[PDB]
Parts: sequence; structure tokens; C-alpha cells
Amino acid sequence: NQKLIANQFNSAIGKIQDSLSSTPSALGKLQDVVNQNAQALNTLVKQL
Amino acid sequence: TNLVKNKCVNFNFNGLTGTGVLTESNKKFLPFQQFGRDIADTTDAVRD
Repeated sequence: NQKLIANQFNSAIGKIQDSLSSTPSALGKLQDVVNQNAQALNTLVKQL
Repeated sequence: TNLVKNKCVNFNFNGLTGTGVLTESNKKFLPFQQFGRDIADTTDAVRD
């Protein structure tokens, strides 16, 4: 079933690109880290 | 005293004291406006 398996694999990879793009919250985990650091730094500056 | 620009200078403007480089500002300062301030209380821009 080599041929079948190869097609299935290729199809799945193709969806990956679409998935990340469509779902805005896909990389939310990474984004959260960025926001928290920025948020903290703003507060420090504000305190002055 | 004569204005100095593009060099670190200690400046006293109308009773406001700060040490910073002075450069020409492209800010569209409104006429009524005299000082421009950043998030911090420090004055980002000053009118001669």
C-alpha cells in the first residue's frame, strides 16, 4: 500500500499550512509569552 | 544661552532641567502645546 500511504501523507502535510493560517489562535501559546513580557515591562515603566 | 544641537547637553528650559541630546523635531506640535511627554513623566520634546 506504498502508493496509498504516500498520498495520504502528502495530503496531510498540505492541510498543515491551511490549518495554521485559518486558525488565528493556532500560535496563541507562543503569542501569550510575548504579551506577558511586554505587559510586565510596560507596568514597570508606568510606575515611574 | 545659545541653543546647542546634536550633542549631549545639560538643558534648563523655563525652569525645567534635564540632560539629553537635542535634535530638531518633526513633531507637528499644536500651537497651544508647550511640552511633549512620553509614558514616563520625562519630557520627550520641548518648545524653545
